[PDB]
Amino acid sequence: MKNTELEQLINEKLNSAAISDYAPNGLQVEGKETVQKIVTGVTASQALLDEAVRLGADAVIVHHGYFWKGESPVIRGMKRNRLKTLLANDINLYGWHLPLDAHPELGNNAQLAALLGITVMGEIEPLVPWGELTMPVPGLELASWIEARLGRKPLWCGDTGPEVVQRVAWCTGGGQSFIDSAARFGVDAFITGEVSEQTIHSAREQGLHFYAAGHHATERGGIRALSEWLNENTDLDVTFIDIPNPA
Amino acid sequence: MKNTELEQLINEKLNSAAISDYAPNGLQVEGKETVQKIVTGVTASQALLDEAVRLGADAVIVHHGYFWKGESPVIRGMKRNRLKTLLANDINLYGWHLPLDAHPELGNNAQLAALLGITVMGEIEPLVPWGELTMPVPGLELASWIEARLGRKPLWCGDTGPEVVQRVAWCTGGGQSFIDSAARFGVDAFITGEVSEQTIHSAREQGLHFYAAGHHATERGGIRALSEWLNENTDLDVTFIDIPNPA
Amino acid sequence: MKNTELEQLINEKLNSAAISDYAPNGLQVEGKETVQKIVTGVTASQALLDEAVRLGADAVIVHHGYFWKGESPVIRGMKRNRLKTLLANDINLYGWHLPLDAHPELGNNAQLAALLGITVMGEIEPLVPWGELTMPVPGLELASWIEARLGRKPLWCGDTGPEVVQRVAWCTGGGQSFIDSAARFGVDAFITGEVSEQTIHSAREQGLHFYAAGHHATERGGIRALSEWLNENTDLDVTFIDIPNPA
Amino acid sequence: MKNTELEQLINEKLNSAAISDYAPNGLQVEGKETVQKIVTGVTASQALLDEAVRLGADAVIVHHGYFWKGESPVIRGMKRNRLKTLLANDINLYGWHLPLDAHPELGNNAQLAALLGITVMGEIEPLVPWGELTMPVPGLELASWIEARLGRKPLWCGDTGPEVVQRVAWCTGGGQSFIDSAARFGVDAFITGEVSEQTIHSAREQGLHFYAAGHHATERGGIRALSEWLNENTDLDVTFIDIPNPA
Amino acid sequence: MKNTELEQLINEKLNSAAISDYAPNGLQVEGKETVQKIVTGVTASQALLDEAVRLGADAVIVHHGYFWKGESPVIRGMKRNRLKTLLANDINLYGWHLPLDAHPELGNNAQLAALLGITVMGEIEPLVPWGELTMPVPGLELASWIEARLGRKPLWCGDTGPEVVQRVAWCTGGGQSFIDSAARFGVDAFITGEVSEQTIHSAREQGLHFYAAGHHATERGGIRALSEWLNENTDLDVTFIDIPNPA
Amino acid sequence: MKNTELEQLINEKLNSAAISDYAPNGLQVEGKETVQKIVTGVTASQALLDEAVRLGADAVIVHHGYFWKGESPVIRGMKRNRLKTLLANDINLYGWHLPLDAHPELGNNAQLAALLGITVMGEIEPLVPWGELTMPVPGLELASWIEARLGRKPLWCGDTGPEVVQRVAWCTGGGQSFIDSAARFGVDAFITGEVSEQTIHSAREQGLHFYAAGHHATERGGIRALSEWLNENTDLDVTFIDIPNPA
Ligand SMILES: [Mg+2]
Ligand SMILES: [Mg+2]
Ligand SMILES: [Mg+2]
Ligand SMILES: [Mg+2]
Ligand SMILES: [Mg+2]
Ligand SMILES: [Mg+2]
Ligand SMILES: [Mg+2]
Ligand SMILES: [Mg+2]
Ligand SMILES: [Mg+2]
Ligand SMILES: [Mg+2]
Ligand SMILES: [Mg+2]
Repeated sequence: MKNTELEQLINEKLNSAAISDYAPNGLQVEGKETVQKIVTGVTASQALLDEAVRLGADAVIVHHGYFWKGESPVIRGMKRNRLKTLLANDINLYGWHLPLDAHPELGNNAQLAALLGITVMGEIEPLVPWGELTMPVPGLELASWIEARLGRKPLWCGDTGPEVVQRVAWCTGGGQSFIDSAARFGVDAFITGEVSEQTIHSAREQGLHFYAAGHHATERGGIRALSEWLNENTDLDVTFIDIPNPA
Repeated sequence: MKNTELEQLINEKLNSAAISDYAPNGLQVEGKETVQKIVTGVTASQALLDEAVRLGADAVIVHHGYFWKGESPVIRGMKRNRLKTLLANDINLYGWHLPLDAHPELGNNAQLAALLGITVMGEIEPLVPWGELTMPVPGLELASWIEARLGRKPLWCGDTGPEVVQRVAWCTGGGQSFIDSAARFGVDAFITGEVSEQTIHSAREQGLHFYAAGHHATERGGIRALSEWLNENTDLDVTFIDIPNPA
Repeated sequence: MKNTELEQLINEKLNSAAISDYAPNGLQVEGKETVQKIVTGVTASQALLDEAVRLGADAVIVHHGYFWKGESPVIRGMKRNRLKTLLANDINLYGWHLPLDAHPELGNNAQLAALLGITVMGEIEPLVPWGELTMPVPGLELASWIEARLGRKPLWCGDTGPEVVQRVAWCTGGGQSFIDSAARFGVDAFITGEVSEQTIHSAREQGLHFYAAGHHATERGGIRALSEWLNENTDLDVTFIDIPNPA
Repeated sequence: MKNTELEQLINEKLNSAAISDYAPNGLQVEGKETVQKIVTGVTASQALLDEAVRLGADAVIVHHGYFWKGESPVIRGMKRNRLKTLLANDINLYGWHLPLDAHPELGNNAQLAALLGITVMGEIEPLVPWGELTMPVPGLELASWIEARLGRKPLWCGDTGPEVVQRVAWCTGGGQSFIDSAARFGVDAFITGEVSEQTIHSAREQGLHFYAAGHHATERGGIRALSEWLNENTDLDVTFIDIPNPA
Repeated sequence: MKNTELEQLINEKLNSAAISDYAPNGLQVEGKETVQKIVTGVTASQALLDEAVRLGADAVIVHHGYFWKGESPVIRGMKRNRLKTLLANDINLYGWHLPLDAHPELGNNAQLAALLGITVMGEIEPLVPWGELTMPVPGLELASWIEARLGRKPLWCGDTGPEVVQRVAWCTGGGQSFIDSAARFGVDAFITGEVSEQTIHSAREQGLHFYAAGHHATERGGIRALSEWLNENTDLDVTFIDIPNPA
Repeated sequence: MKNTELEQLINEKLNSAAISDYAPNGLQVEGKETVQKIVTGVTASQALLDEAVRLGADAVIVHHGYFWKGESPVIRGMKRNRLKTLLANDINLYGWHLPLDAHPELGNNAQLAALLGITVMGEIEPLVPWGELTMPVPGLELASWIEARLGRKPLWCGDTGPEVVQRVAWCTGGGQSFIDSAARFGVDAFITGEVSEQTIHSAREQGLHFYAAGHHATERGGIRALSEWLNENTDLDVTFIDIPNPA
């Protein structure tokens, strides 16, 4: 496949062109024209890049690439190491940020719901679906469940959360700021990846169970999902590598 | 003391005028004129408020108040309950954000340094001081040190940091975004309150020990220090109340 | 350093040659001659092996390697996957079994003692040290201490143990069979890693507190200290990786 | 019945003499010639023995008796108390080990298959049957079924096992070393009583669900079934006593 | 000692005369005047009486004797066999009920707290002391702790109890009716011997852990302690005998 | 149906006013007048009440209601929660105690006998029927059969009962005090729900097999049968709900 054909293929599968974002979606750094072996992971860290070079990948696809709004375009320190590892080896880098969080099937938000056992039912706002657990359980049990399914112990705050959690809303990664919107919609628990100082007061004062189950942990689902989608719908050789990040 | 007097007293001790901020610094909600019993804390949470009410406080002073830039001005949910507890009881709410982060004597950044045994020596950027531990220790020992001093286990990332940590930079609260700037300046360790997904790659790729010691935990120092200053320089009856927040 | 050189350095520090074993101690699978980066772990599993590859290790060092007496020589299944990862990448695999259980300073046994707060005072038999807890406590209290220090709830049988445990014998890993020898010597508790059906009768009928604290959990001690020893005594770059194992 | 007659009766029903074992099968300790009341249990522990004395038994029959190969012959400590209790009271001790594991009808392996709802279909190796659950289920439901049926929560490692378990191999007691042969055979799960450190690597790297269901827990079926068969086929009064053992 | 002397001596030690009871406390069935050898136990069942005869005792002392309020006076069945064994052999039968449950030193309630490691701190109601575990633990562990100290697995209902148990109330024997009084006083656990249908709802709806640890299991303590007290304070020969009872 | 009419219908089918009881039989807490949907169960616990609320029930009928003789009338803790749920939602509570144990067709005693396979042949006293198993069996087998039909392992004491059980007497619930009455009449076994310390002695000394099969497990039959009887003879929608209770 040509690198530009692959950009167009996933752009169309994820209705990318239609979504405003904090960074460029699609081909971020151009490499050789022909793409046959693909390495993907949550973030284009130096460590993922090093696996793509070790594996002889032609392209790398991630949910967090470079060139974020507000960033300095200067190329030094980390940025110089990353771009040189890509450019010298002719590796194509693609990033799909909000389109891969939102897709109904392959997105981070839909995959978390499948992994945690939540029946999606509607959407509170663009990146915040809500639904119900198919097996309603107490706040403590839900924490252990999230810990067993993502393999990471979440920050659980449920000082004033309901006795049993049924209705839930969530947003993967750094979606702590949607907690009020979810509490205002009416839920039993709100789940996200990161947490901030104010997030705790929102859970306490609004009567809900809150979980920060990890930015990286809650965001392996979509890129892994898109990687499967590529292996089943093309002849590409796509390998998804989960490189652990505590955050 | 009069409410407007107290405002001008603390505004001048913290050179507040000369500091751009994300929210109004000073008297945020006007209550009775005469102030004598003051309750303070890290954030004007409903819980700190109900303590002010139980203690028959005339004013509450915090580091995190209301009216953050970009916030919806409508008064509903939590803002209604909070503002009603203050206006109905004639309690003055005062808040100081960045000026209480930076003051060289009473600020959260100077009080963390005192607490962890760091000799301040310069400033990399306005909210980010640098200095040297008085007793250099290996990354593991500094993590245990931070946890004993703050009473909270920090997230520590030292995959690629020096054998012994001597030079340190820091920013209390959510200053994770200052990590690359500390890296370019040159430090063995960077400490702040919260953590983001990109912060972990900044720690590994630039070879430094990183600690996320908690937003609330790294921010009890300054408003506690200011409360002492008030009890020591005025006849005001000030009680600092620490309400645990895991974030 | 030269792979054969690193083999002689550790053999001599651990007095390996003078100790008969169930498997070869030293370089078990040869790789590239020049070793500078090493990854270590309790067991040369496929998981550790994959982390060694990913981090560009030239050698892997473990407490449990391959070629155990009685095992079939044929290379198939897990053996084939494991040997290939090592051989295709020129990675040296070394292992030290009994020699790393027993070394007075760096061994598994002496390191468990320091972690648990036991003053070593002697040995009942070659892999069975004896000593006393610096702070004597009841059986139940000791169970929570071992759980807190090792990060794993131990199986505790104390149906007939003394009211306070002071004198203790122990043997990391699969040493449940040394319990009768410990009882005849005279101790209040026996601690090991695994448990067997007969172990519980031994505990009960001989009046001691028995603890099965984890084969893996009790054997991260030696390999991690041996890794600290190499970083402090050579210029090799050694990283210990703990890959959790329930047993 | 005459003590030696009962020996011969059970030796024949179980085809004992044709199975090489690690300890003597049959009458291990002679007692009064005339047998009428018999107490049975998993292991000839001091507790079962004291029970047989209290009930006035003339014999005891167990799965685990004495005299294992390589054990010291000397009679001291536990052996002295156990042998004294039997000899002073003229109580006959019988033990059948591998024969009582294997009998197609009354054996521990067949009894466990019946308890867990597994249709026996063949034999992988002598002590390791295989079959299919009459009701296939995911690995978590099976952990719960085993825990419900055995009365003990098993250790369940299934991080890489199939979504639904149907084909199963098992060996009661200490059969962990048989897991690799079951993998080669091709099964979705392997169940045994104990666990060892290498067993967890075998489950993960070969993709199967593994369960250490308890050594004593998985071995009550056989001696209990034998006890039932004697009450149905002789005029003997045989009682089975389950004396709890968590291993 | 004269039988009437021994009665007077235990009455005063236990402050018996000043306690209303459901049966006569003291000498219930008179026998020979001179008492030298005494056998004791929880209940004057036929099995106990029979040991008294075999052992040639002059007297038997229990916690549960005869003549309970409400009982038929007619002497037939069990009562005839029991009374014949005592009268024909001239054996004295003494029984102390509530006095032996309540004595602060020798009573069933004080002996259970010492067996279980509880520091007695006061009394909720006449037969229900309250106290704190010197080693607080979760409800599951306390269950295992009760099992091991008593030698019998208790029924543990802890669906809604606290995460850690510290304050506890108890009443040996059939004291399940006191669970609501304990819940009203404020406790993390209530322990007794028997259980009733309603006892479970009290536990669940009042948020405490409940344990039915055995009527007989929890009442060996008092009569055994009075037995050691007689042996230490007189020249009598008293043997306490535990005859197992499941309830 | 009108609430006072339903009361009447069941009072007459169970000949209730004729039976004197420990609590009022019939409508115990009046609710809305029109009843159409009804939830039933063994005891009016908070848990059944909350189900009745979830399900929109107009009435709840149980075997155990409130207002037992001797109980305090005050409404607090548990009674307040329960009564508030009923009264605030206008749910009628009806309860029938002894008339629901005794009815020849629908009662707990007759329904247990149909379940267990016993032909009822007459009665010893009011709540204690007697009969014979259609298939006589040893007491061990009877234990296993009771466990299979009721779903709970019973306590079986058969130390001294007949080799085979044929004639049986039984009382569901707390009927242990009837065991001496069954023995004098002449039976092989006596079956009830709960057990008490003295019941074990009655069993041993009177030579009968005794089974405590569970107060809750033996009392589902009646209210379940009454609920079917209401669905078949009225237009009411009745749902019997089993809320497990181990006692
Ligand atoms: Mg995202
Ligand atoms: Mg801040
Ligand atoms: Mg700040
Ligand atoms: Mg080992
Ligand atoms: Mg070892
Ligand atoms: Mg075995
Ligand atoms: Mg076996
Ligand atoms: Mg009693
Ligand atoms: Mg009592
Ligand atoms: Mg009843
Ligand atoms: Mg009843």
